[PDB]
Amino acid sequence: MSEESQAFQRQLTALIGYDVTDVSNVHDDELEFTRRGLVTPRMAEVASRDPKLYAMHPWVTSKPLPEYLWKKIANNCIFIVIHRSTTSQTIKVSPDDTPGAILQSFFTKMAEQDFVLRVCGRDEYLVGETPIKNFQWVRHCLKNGEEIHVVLDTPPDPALDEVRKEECDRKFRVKIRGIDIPVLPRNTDLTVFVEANIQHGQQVLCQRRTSPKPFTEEVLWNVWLEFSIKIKDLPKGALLNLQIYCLLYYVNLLLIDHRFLLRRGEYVLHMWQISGFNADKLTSATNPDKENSMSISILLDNHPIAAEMPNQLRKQLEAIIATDPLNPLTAEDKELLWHFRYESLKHPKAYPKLFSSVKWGQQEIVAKTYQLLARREVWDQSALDVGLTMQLLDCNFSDENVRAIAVQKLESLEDDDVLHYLLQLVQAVKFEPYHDSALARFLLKRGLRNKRIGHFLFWFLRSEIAQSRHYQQRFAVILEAYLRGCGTAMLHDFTQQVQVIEMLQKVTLDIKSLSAEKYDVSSQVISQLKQKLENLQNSQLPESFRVPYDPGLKAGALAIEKCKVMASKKKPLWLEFKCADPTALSNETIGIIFKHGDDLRQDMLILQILRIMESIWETESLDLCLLPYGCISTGDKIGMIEIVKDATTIAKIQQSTVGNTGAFKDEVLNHWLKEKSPTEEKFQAAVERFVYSCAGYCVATFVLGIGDRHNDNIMITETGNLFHIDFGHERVPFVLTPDFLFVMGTSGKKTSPHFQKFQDICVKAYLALRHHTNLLIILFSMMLMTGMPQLTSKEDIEYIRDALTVGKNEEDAKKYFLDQIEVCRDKGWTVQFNWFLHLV
Ligand SMILES: CN(C)c1nc2ccccc2n1-c1nc(N2CCOCC2)c2nc(CN3CCC(C(C)(C)O)CC3)n(C)c2n1
Repeated sequence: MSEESQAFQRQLTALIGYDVTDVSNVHDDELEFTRRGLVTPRMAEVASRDPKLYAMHPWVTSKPLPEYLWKKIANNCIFIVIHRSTTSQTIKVSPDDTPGAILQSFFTKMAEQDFVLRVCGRDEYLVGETPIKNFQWVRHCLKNGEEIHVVLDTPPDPALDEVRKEECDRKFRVKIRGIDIPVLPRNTDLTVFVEANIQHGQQVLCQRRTSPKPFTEEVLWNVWLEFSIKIKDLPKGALLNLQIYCLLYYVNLLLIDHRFLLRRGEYVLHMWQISGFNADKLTSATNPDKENSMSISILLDNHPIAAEMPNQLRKQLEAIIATDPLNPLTAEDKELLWHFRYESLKHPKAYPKLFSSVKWGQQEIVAKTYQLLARREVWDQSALDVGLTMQLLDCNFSDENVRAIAVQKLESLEDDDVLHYLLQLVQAVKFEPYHDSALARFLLKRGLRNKRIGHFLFWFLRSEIAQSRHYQQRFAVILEAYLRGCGTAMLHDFTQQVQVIEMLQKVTLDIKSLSAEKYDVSSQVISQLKQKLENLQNSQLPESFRVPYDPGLKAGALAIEKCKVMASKKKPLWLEFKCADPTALSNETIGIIFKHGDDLRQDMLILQILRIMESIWETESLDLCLLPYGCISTGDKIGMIEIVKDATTIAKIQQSTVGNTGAFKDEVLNHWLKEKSPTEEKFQAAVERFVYSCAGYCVATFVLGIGDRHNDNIMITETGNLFHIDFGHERVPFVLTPDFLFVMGTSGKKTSPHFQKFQDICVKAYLALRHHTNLLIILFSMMLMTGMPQLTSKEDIEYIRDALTVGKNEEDAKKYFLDQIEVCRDKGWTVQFNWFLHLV
């Protein structure tokens, strides 16, 4: 290859954080096959993208303006402040006017046609034929009561986005030779056997075990395990799952490879150890630590191509379909869906149940299933249902044709909605049997098609590549595919970002292992901090970089005087940058907190579900005033977090008035709000914001089953906006403490106008969510699988069914939630006080 060609690939590696030309852990060529296979989709999308629009990446939505944002326009007139040449002028614009038309009524109001409208201080643009009201930035301004400020400048040059050119009827059987681990303690004596499963979509087709034996550094069987199922009957994407029990180790092996070939030969598989069920148990990858890991040795020696329902049965069938996603299917249930297959096809909500009713261990039956998909008319014409689509992409479906129809239905998503679900789609890639998938190809295209999506795709993929041995190989290949298509402008941006984040990660760890647990910091700890940051500033760190959680904002130089270390346990950095954009309205800095560590992946998963819950309320015209702060995971137990300005912790508001207890005063919160309000009109508005945002997080947390939290984890702004934080960690349903209630004008057993408004808001919010029950359930279950440790599929998930009061009616549901509120009144400060004792 060329001298430049190798330096480029070395640049890719630095961005990816994994070398995809490095073949150290693989038993086949699938990863290299997939690199080639992604070239066409990549190239297809680069070719179809408009250079101008790709360069300006307008952030837009086809959804209608909510009632709460219509009420903020009372004259049918929106005001845009344009800035040019040190002179600024307000202008009256109609909500239906396009950017090109308002620019028209600009040059008119004077008494050359190549200027674009950019937001001041941000990398946002208003352009294309869209109504100004359909621009996100505009809607964001109307919601927070912000004036819309826009500067007139030159469109960014599409030249900068340029892309470099490309250069048997036999029963299946497996011999278990044995298992070898380099070392073991002595011991104590225990017993070990091997369990071989044939798995397709977590359904077990066949199972065979070995005879238990004494656990020693090498254990031999050399026995053939003959299964019932025939070689010809193996479905594509079926896993041979090998597990050792005493459950200690597991490893997976794809039985049919990426070329449709049956797997054959000797295999020495290095397995994964269980930590003293989860998407990591599905992985076809083998443990990269080849020296210290348990391994299993097996042998494979053994090609594909190439009447109306009666009424009472119809009701049982419909009852099946009505149930939630995670309700289990009996055998009779399954046989009903399968026999009545043609009826089931007329009910898009039955697709997940019907496809779990397929016997995938039988080739004739799989064959029928494909014929069934052949007439897709009803599925193709149906309204897009995201939660339904999401069910076909989870761990219960390994068939590429089933999964592909889900992806077909994704194709109709506007960028706005792809952002909403991006994180969850990226995680779903883990459930893909093969590295090259319709879903993987769909993430590629959407990312290549739009810079905002592309930006987040990059960080989502990079997070997993950095902390996951299970999926990093497959993600790294998809990221490389993305990077070769995004343009050199974006390659440059990413390169600037990565250099900064890694340097600051180095520092984050270097301070953390200069410090202990308060006690505590410490002038010395803060001196070493500034010292290290001084060495980076000069020299050398990048002049500027995009903020990974807010790609609109460009960060400038550190402000080293305001940087510091946080008094907490984990000793996170508090960093502040100047904004690099000189057209920015204010002088405010950009705060960022670097933390090691909790798991910031759990925070990302929750914040995303939180933004989903918001959009659900937006369709019903509800505004619960949530605050999903930017949070990105960088590496194992490490990442960045957006600093929310003028915000404090509820705990810190109690210890200002009181000290290092623990003795919680009811009036404190309300005094803090009043003290922090410049006028009384802003304090009333703040009490209003706190009623909605409190109602918002009570309902949201109760459903996600995270409702029981310490006051250190809750925050509030000076404008009254309450928000939960740190999601990577007697009882209570959620947190409504006497101090929250006091702000609502309630001391226990007393109702008030603000507290009645609260209950009313909670119920409306809660009942709106219940209409989305399937969606929330699938999202929730996916989060557990992809984001938490090994959990119980059966009991942990079940919480949210109770939380969402499945099967009940809006009357019982309204009662149920109201009771929960009462439970919080009766507990008062008791759970809170106990949390304080558990961290003392
Ligand atoms: C462990 N802590 C640091 C933490 N983990 C988090 C995980 C996810 C999200 C947030 C997490 N925080 C977190 N995130 C804070 N963010 C500031 C407001 O946006 C959001 C970020 C935060 N803030 C305080 C208290 N805080 C009081 C005011 C102080 C100052 C006067 C300089 O403004 C500065 C220090 N704690 C204890 C905080 N923990």
